[PDB]
Amino acid sequence: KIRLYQFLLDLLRSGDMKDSIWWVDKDKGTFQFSSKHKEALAHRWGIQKGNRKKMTYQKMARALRNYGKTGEVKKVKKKLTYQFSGEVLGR
DNA sequence: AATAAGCGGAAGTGGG
DNA sequence: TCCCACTTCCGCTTA
Ligand code: NA
Repeated sequence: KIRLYQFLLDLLRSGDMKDSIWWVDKDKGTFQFSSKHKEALAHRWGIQKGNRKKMTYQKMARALRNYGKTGEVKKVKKKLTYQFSGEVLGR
């Protein structure tokens, strides 16, 4: 199954949920979630995964934080903002 | 208080 | 066996 970071990168490339997520500086890989519309995107992630429970932004962000150590996605010190690694962007 | 984002330890689930 | 890649639950912190 698709990994969370790839799900997000694919959404940003397709523009299918542009009211829930958007690039801040695509060259740097920085992106931001919508305060009011992020839950719809979280719901889609859980359904794509076939998880038992409804997915929430809190649980999705809990998973995102685990990428901090390996580097695929890091939290930026701006509201709802994160950054993909160069390696993720290149693939 | 109400609302919201952010955090992570711990235990559970999936598919190797 | 035992790690993958999260998921779920819970309690806490800061603004
Ligand atoms: Na929030």
